[PDB]
Amino acid sequence: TILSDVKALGQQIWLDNLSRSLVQSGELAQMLKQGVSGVTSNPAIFQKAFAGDALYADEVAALKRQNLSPKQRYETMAVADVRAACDVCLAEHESTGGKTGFVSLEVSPELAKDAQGTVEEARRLHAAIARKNAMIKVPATDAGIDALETLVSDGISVNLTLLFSRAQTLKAYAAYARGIAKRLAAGQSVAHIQVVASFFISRVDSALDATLPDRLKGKTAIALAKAAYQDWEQYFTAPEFAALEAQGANRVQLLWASTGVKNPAYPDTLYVDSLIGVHTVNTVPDATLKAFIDHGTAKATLTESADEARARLAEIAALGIDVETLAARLQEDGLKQFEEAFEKLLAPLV
Repeated sequence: TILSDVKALGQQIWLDNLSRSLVQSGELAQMLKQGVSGVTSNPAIFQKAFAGDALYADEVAALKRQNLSPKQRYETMAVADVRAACDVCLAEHESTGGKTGFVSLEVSPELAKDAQGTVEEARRLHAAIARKNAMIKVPATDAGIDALETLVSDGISVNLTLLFSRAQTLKAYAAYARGIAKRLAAGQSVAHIQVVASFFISRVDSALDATLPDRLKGKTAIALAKAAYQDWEQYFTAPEFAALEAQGANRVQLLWASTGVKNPAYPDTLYVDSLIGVHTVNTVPDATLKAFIDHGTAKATLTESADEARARLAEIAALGIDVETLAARLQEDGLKQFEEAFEKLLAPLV
């Protein structure tokens, strides 16, 4: 079980897919037996599930005879799938005292710039799921980071997504800390609040590799992740956070997302093999999970050769590539794609 070797190195592997049949077939439970320890979804994942999974047909027909919006029909079916996956993951969650075994459901992409509307929908979905091991997924726009602070102060666990920027990630940590501080000032618990920061990998290489010289192709995303991990080590060890951790606060954990390899010239396990380190998560598509179980390597690679990663990022800046601008552009493109998938999902539910 290579996933056990990864766990021993301090990283969780989650499945970047969710559907009704994934659960009802027993496939998810069988993955957990191999060492998978969580599940992520997003609007594109759900659009594909609803389009291809036979198990929705009866419920769709029933819901079409009710007075509901298409979005309400979607939410009814997706919440049920999330609850079912949470129950499959509950033993894992309990075995670590609530530190693992999460399933993520994303709010509507229409809300990405609306902090108050995001808070309201996140609270509603949190209440609808009614599972201690559910996370609400929120894009890390400025409004999403505003919402993160509020939701953390409400005691809600959050998966902050579409991060491509080290600066934006550090802003998210600061908002998390403000929410935790608020709870401590009100004498509230913090020990069960878990937050992950989903930092995207392959899309960075896909955006840049054509413009980069041969020596740097396929290097930027891993280099950026290695630097982000070092930022995390700094932030969460500083005296400010240390004082919160001493009162029971959990650190945010980095979660590597978009770790399926899109370029056939690269090894199919490149992102998983290259980003293993302590106190992190990697969420993988099913084909990548299978490839990693088949021929992946479990080694402590995330903290290897950190200076080389910095040298590469400096060379990329010197070539006139601004990774901050790229991050804003990738976050926008990702929101657009999620909006398009969500609209596509809703159309047949009308």
